[PDB]
Amino acid sequence: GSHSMRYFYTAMSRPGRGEPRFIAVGYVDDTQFVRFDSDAASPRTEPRAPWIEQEGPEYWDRNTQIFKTNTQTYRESLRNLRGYYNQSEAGSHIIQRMYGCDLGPDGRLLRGHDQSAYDGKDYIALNEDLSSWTAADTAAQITQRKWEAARVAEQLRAYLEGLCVEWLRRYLENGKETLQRADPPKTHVTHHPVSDHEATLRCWALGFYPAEITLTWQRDGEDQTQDTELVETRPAGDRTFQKWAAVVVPSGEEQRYTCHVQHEGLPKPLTLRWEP
Amino acid sequence: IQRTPKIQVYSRHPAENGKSNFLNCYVSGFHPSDIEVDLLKNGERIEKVEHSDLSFSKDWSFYLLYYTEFTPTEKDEYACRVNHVTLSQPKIVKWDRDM
Amino acid sequence: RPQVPLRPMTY
Repeated sequence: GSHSMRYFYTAMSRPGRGEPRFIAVGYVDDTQFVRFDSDAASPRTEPRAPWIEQEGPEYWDRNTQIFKTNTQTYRESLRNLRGYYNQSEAGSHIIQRMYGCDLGPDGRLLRGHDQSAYDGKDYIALNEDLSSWTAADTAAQITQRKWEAARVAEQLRAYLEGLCVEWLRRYLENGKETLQRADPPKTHVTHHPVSDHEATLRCWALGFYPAEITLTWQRDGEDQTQDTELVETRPAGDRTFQKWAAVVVPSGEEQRYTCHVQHEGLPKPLTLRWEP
Repeated sequence: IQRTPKIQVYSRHPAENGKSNFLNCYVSGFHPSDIEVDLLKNGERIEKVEHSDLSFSKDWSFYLLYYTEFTPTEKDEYACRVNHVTLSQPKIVKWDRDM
Repeated sequence: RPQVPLRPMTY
């Protein structure tokens, strides 16, 4: 129902090893559709999803111009932040930026995003009002004054409320057979004895899209959050995702445990038990 | 300042000895982004391993998927060797088909 | 489609 578009920029300095690398990737929901890498033999925006290929040469040339410009801009920004923090020219540092729009299940703009980080720490973020900034420290405050002076917020707001939503809806239509298709998880429970009086119940969810999913174990109807081992949702490599949740239970008490699965693709939440 | 990579080694489809599949090593939650990842077959580095484009999660930590075609068997041992600035020495994670 | 930097806006 709900959909989002997001661009992720990573700019990485590397003194003694050339100018900072700039990488940009674009996603609709959990589907990447473009990439750009300033380190590539011949740097250009490239397609990473079938439905984007139909876009014309104007589209690709415009994207590449933007990312090439960004490559240079982010190199200057890296120099700037090094200075803001009085850091050595010997160190490697990273600026990250993520921005994009969220749509509701009806297609309307839910909210916009634009956040930056430096060395993995929040640095500056456009507020939900799309009009004001939140700066993490006195360094980010300098960036803030700069951006206020250039009326950056006003331009992001125009983008996020306009072009971002328009293009997202276009992509959603062009890729509707996949982007607007929720694949439910294939689920089962496996049993792995660990000792004479304990065994592991592992609840599996496989082949689902999008990545958002809830896997929980209950014992006698009570959530076992603190005793459940929950691995991070991982990509299968075919656009689908995998996840499992495990609990160590007393042997013979297996039937007191139930696994519960919530996923957008499910006509109704699932309850599973180990089936000997 | 820095975050060590989480590592998962697994297959794309359920593992059946003798059938072609894809071996995955998913590194995530790490920072900075520079990372060395190799897929091993019986201790030896596999050639022509591919990987996804660098991206990151809401907490700014990076993630990458490294993958290659492979055909599982009873004896053959597969693993993932990861090196990161946070690691004193490279970390080897063996593929467990139940994980 | 990505956002164009305004003229051309460094941190």
